[PDB]
Amino acid sequence: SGLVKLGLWGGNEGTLQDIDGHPTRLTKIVIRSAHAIDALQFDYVEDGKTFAAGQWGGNGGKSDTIEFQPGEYLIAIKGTTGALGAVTNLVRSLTFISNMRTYGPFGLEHGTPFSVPVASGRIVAFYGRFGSLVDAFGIYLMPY
Amino acid sequence: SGLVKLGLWGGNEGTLQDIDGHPTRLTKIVIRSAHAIDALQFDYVEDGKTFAAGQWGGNGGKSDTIEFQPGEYLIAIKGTTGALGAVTNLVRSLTFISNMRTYGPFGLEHGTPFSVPVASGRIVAFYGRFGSLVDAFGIYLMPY
Amino acid sequence: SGLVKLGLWGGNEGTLQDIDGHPTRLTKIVIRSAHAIDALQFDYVEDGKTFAAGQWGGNGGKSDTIEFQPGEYLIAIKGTTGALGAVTNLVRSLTFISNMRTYGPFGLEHGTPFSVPVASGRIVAFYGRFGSLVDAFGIYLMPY
Amino acid sequence: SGLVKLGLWGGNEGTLQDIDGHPTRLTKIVIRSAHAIDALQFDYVEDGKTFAAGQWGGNGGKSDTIEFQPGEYLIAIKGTTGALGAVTNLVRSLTFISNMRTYGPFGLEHGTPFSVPVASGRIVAFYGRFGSLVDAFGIYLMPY
Ligand SMILES: OC[C@H]1O[C@H](O)[C@@H](O)[C@@H](O)[C@@H]1O
Ligand SMILES: OC[C@H]1O[C@H](O)[C@@H](O)[C@@H](O)[C@@H]1O
Ligand SMILES: OC[C@H]1O[C@H](O)[C@@H](O)[C@@H](O)[C@@H]1O
Ligand SMILES: OC[C@H]1O[C@H](O)[C@@H](O)[C@@H](O)[C@@H]1O
Ligand SMILES: OC[C@H]1O[C@H](O)[C@@H](O)[C@@H](O)[C@@H]1O
Ligand SMILES: OC[C@H]1O[C@H](O)[C@@H](O)[C@@H](O)[C@@H]1O
Ligand SMILES: OC[C@H]1O[C@H](O)[C@@H](O)[C@@H](O)[C@@H]1O
Ligand SMILES: OC[C@H]1O[C@H](O)[C@@H](O)[C@@H](O)[C@@H]1O
Repeated sequence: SGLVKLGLWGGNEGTLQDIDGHPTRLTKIVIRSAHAIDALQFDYVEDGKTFAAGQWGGNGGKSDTIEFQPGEYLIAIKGTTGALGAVTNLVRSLTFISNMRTYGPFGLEHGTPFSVPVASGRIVAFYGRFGSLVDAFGIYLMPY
Repeated sequence: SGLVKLGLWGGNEGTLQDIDGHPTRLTKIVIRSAHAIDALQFDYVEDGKTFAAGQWGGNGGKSDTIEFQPGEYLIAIKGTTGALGAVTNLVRSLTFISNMRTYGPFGLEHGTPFSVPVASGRIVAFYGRFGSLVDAFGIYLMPY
Repeated sequence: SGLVKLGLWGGNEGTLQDIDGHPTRLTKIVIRSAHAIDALQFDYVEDGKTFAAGQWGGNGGKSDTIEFQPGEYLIAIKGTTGALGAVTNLVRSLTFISNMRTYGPFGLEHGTPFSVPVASGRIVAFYGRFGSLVDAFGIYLMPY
Repeated sequence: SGLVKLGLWGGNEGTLQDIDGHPTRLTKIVIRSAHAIDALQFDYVEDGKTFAAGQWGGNGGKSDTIEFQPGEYLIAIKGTTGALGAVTNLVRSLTFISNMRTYGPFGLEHGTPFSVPVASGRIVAFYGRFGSLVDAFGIYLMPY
């Protein structure tokens, strides 16, 4: 693997979903959100071929697409976790900050904050726990 | 060099302090704290030799020592940042969770939280910004 | 920076040439050769952008181009070192073996052999020593 | 794992033997040898605890022990593979070069040479194929 794997942020419900590969570049994120984060889908590169992970989560909210340009990469992720309805603890919001611009916040910023500023490294993939929504979230990082 | 470097959590004052080496094992932390985190000092192993980083920060508060046992390693770090006195934003508290027990809280766990749960990897060193207190804090992780 | 760097195979003359980047994928090699290896040039990907390293070496011999397909990567490299003309020790031949086919031999496979079979990892870049020919050769590998 | 794994050098007989761990430091090698390399055993450090790998191979030849000092690490390995008796291809000799001294050659230098000079990295463990002798040999390297 040889990735640093951070997580999980969020609760214990839903079902664990994870990659089966060796990503070296994150190229695309499709995120569904509204009052919380509904679903995650992302594309990564491995040995020059592009693979799609997800979609993980439900079909609620509205969709937003992040297509990273060549030379663009994530330098930080922020979010919040907390209650919604009957769910004790899930991912309420996510913000993706690249070296060129900020994407988000997606969802609504309620609950306990978290933040992952990256001084040296590359974010290449994600994992989490998912049901009809994103119960929990985690990150794969590669040394730079 | 092949480490993922996360940070900084906290403010922009004090002075940057950082390691000059290639750590593969964190063996000891000495932390001074009271209402905030006053100072950090830690030992790491490189090529079988033990090196001391720090002390970074002042001589206020009280001292606590964490000596990791063989087979003991950090699985998560928590903290809070915020104002103290005349300082706009510094590290108010830190908690270190190993696979055997929890160390802390050091400081006071009020203010804005951050958290770094490690699903796969090893925390091997730290860096930050320091004056008479710990202005900012960061972490080095190795893939596992 | 988080790469394993193997080398050098060959002699001590010519001039050191090396990359200035963080490669994650080798996409192309252009090699000039005849009785020895005359020059090396290769393309790699970093943050989704393609960068060209080299050409290192002279304009003798004949050119061959290796363009790796998506999903194609090197699993082994072979070569030989030895004398040519007035040069005490240089790279006489190189063979590049991918998971799909074998490229070469380039040069002449006489002299002292070396071999780098990769059980787990990825070859992402090269370096060496160069004058009018390839005096010496080395390899960058990434954990897989 | 997050190690670069090189190999195998040697033949296809014997039985594959390999580590079940995440070594970060090689501390000791015990090698049995005579006309070829008979067996390998080595100690490594993981999360500050010492683990013994092997012994792999038979009980022939004579034993030699390499105990690395703090601050001592391997910078290169050399060897030869080839026939002995009824064995078509096995490991005939090995030499271990540290930043302080050279250990070996062990065995007898017959057959096809190989060499692994390390410009950047650390050798932390080995694997191979083994019967009554060392049929084949491989190396684990960590980025530095
Ligand atoms: O964000 C959670 C939830 O928010 C809103 O109620 C709707 O858009 C749903 O489709 C969505 O699942
Ligand atoms: O995603 C929110 C919610 O989705 C579904 O209802 C179930 O899988 C729950 O376990 C989960 O908490
Ligand atoms: O921790 C910051 C600061 O907190 C309080 O003001 C006192 O207890 C000091 O000893 C300490 O330096
Ligand atoms: O550490 C708290 C404080 O210490 C010193 O007074 C200076 O370095 C300041 O810049 C810093 O904010
Ligand atoms: O390859 C080294 C050298 O080999 C021969 O001398 C010739 O074919 C040259 O074209 C070439 O430069
Ligand atoms: O490359 C072969 C030869 O090329 C040039 O003449 C010089 O750089 C030499 O040092 C080198 O040995
Ligand atoms: O080295 C292979 C072989 O060499 C010699 O014949 C003896 O020392 C044996 O014990 C050993 O197995
Ligand atoms: O190690 C040399 C030899 O040992 C044993 O005889 C068997 O396991 C063989 O397969 C192997 O080739």
